[PDB]
Amino acid sequence: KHTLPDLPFDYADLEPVISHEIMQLHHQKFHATYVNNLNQIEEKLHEAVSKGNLKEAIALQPALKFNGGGHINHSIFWTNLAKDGGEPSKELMDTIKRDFGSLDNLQKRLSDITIAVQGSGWGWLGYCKKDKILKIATCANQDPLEGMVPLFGIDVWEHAYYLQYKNVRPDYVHAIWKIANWKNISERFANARQ
Amino acid sequence: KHTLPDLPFDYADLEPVISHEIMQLHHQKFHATYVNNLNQIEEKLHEAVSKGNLKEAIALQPALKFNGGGHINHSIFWTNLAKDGGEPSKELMDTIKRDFGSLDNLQKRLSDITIAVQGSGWGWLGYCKKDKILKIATCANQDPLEGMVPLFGIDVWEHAYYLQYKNVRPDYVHAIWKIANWKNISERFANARQ
Amino acid sequence: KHTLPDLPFDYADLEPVISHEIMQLHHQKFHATYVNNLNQIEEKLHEAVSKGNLKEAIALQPALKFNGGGHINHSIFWTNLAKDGGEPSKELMDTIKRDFGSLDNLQKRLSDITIAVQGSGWGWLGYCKKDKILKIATCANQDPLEGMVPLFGIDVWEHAYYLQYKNVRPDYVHAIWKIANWKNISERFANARQ
Amino acid sequence: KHTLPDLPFDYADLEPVISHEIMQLHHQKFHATYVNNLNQIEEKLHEAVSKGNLKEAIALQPALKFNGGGHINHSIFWTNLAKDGGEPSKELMDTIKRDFGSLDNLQKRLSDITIAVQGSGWGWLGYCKKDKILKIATCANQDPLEGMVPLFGIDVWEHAYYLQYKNVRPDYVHAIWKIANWKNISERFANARQ
Ligand SMILES: [Mn+2]
Ligand SMILES: [Mn+2]
Ligand SMILES: [Mn+2]
Ligand SMILES: [Mn+2]
Repeated sequence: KHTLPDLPFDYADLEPVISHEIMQLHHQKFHATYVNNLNQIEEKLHEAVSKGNLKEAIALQPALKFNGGGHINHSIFWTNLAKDGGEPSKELMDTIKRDFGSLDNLQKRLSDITIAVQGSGWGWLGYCKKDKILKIATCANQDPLEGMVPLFGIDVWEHAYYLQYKNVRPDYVHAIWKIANWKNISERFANARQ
Repeated sequence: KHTLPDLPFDYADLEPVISHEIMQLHHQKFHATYVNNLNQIEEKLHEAVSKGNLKEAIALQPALKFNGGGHINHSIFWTNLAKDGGEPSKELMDTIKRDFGSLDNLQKRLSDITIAVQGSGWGWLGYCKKDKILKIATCANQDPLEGMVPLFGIDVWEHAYYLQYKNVRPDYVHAIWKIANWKNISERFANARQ
Repeated sequence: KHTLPDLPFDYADLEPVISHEIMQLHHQKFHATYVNNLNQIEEKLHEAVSKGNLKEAIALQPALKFNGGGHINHSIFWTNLAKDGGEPSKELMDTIKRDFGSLDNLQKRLSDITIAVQGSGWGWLGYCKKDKILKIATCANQDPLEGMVPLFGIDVWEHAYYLQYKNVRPDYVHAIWKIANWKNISERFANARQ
Repeated sequence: KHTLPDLPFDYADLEPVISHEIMQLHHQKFHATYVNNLNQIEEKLHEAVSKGNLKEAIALQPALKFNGGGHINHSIFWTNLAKDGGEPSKELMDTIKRDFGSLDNLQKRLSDITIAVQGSGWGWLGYCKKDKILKIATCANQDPLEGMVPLFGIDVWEHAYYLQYKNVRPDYVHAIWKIANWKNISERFANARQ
């Protein structure tokens, strides 16, 4: 039902920022496994909720969140990366300046909170429709970003960088900005503002 | 659809251990509200799952756990209380001695962890089917007991005691043993060993 | 050593919004107990740290957070309540309009998140020094507000309202605005902007 | 103050189960960094607790637990691994049989819960002094094992296996039993029983 999306580029297209092997494992092993497990979990949850099997439905929650979140997060991440992703739209850049001062400031602040994640997780730039502002946040494990529309995510599970950067998470978080797909991020921003 | 179970006794039947005013509010307001909200949340979850709306389904998890757990926990709780509880079955008493040394020891150890809950929650005596042993545990808020079969629960949300005992939670926890429905607890134990 | 602050009013001075019986128990039993336990935990933590007993120091963390937070939160809370609160300072009102549109909007939004706390906890209006904006948040149990400067807090532990309002938490949260000490909240805001 | 312990073997001595590069980074980068950060955090905490700077002391908790736990966990882990670690002591084997049925059953059960960790963490065999039984548990991130004496730990942060096993955590968890230092584990068991 839920399916593994093809990448919008080939496995080596993000070198030298992220290696072919990192991408191939990340897509073919991690994302594929989140999808396969999600489909199994979702079927079980459908059954449990329909039947009012309440203990079971509650028991399935951590697995739905983890595999479902895995699918949500990685699907967004692939669209967020490009060999040549361009620059923010004028509208996005103007809003970055409003809410963070400059793109430089945003990159520093998001990189810092992302680097600081204890264990596995994600950093996010998002847009909050209620307060009409850009925000930055982190999520543990595969918890999906909630409370704001996701625009740009940075995966800091060790599987996202270890083969190439080894322990040096900061160099990966800083380098990923080189392959940020600003065309996609800008499109997500435009959609979030409607 | 889920329904509010009738109490197996009248609202004043557990005095002087738990007051009629505590019991009326506990069942007619709290449990009723958990049931009403549970039915609505379960409908929204079924809709999200049916649509394959993964973010929405994941977002409803805390509400299902809280109200579903509220329903599970209070349903067990009413069956666990009696003016004329009796004493543990021979097999439950034998197992209490095997796993805790004595009933006195069990009561002290469960009372202590229950009194120590920070904020709202529950203390439980349960039976672990895998290791075939009795265990004690606490749960936060309305999280249902998982990983073992619930036998006897003690609600330490302030609404369970504040009108009568005020801040003196230990007096309530120590006193609740006088109305532990050992007939029901023994039945739950027998079922857990099947 | 930490000390229980005197209330800046008598126990019945906030009637009919909060009862004298609620106030007496809240300050003389709860806050006093958080202070007494805090002093003992802080002594044990200092001993563990002095000895370099890392496991022991880490093990005391939840108790320090709970009782230390209890002390921090209630200390702020008493200063945040007044029979004659006044109104927001001109600069705080201007900032409320800037960040929430109106005081009415702020009150609704904070009341809503506060009423929604699952279990025990607090709702807060705070000021974020980094982004130089007002924010609203909730905290579980006695966790102190972090990441922003606390301006106004609403305690939704059941002990804060149950004797008077019973299960009807929304009536208490809506009513507390009538005794919000805007003189103190405005002073806290001015200090936060220094 | 706290210091990085030398390994009790050379970096390549656990091949082909764990590679030289994995060990070298794990010790020289991860453990060293936990130690360096711990020392800085512990100094700050000492100051904050002495002075009753309560907000600060509470703020430092997640960092003490993470880096302090990192030091605790890795220090135990190195002693738990050996090229030729021998077999359990007669006393440990007898207790394994009592509490788990067989060593085979223990290995399956601990491997399963360890494999199932969502995100980063550790699996543990420990000994509970109160109930006088072996138990198995998992811990998130670098949280140290609490409530029982640690005997054998299995690190399933991705940095512990990714360079060699890539995504295949189960093969690493299963293979690590080949290099379990049963001499050390047995000594820890003997000490825990006193
Ligand atoms: Mn990933
Ligand atoms: Mn209750
Ligand atoms: Mn309170
Ligand atoms: Mn490690």
